[PDB]
Amino acid sequence: SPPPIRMGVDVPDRIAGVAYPQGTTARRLAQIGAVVTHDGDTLTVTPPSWRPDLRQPADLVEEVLRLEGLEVIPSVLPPAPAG
Amino acid sequence: SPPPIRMGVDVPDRIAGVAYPQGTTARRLAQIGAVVTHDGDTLTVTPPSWRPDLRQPADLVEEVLRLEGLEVIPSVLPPAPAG
Ligand SMILES: [Mg+2]
Ligand SMILES: [Mg+2]
Repeated sequence: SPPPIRMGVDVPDRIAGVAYPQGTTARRLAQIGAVVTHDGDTLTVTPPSWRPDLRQPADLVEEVLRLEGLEVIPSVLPPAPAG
Repeated sequence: SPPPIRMGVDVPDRIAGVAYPQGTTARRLAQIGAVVTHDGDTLTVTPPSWRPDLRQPADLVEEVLRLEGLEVIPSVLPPAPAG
């Protein structure tokens, strides 16, 4: 097993800009084969042996987002900086 | 006496973008001759008879801001959307 990865339970929600139903991140990361444990609002995720590409939280975020589907991410123009 | 005017105690602070010291609004409005009573977080302000220009909370905001000095108002860029 690779080293474990720690990330906040709502990190995929923030990156995607979507409030996923509760348990979505934990369910999806287990679905792809990782061991997921809870410590407050922080998940400790140990990827499976066949997923050496999962090394940091950003990798985990892609798994949740692609399985939930990118079509649920809304189109929200960010505010204009004072260019 | 003109009709009384109800205004939140922090209204001038919000419009100025400045956190004035405690009691600033009540002190300035009493200086210009108004009768000021406190109802929790809401002021009831009765302007003096020589100030018929004071009819709305915005009129009272101008009194506080001009006497505190507009130079204390900071310079921050607004959050304009993408045009
Ligand atoms: Mg990936
Ligand atoms: Mg005025």
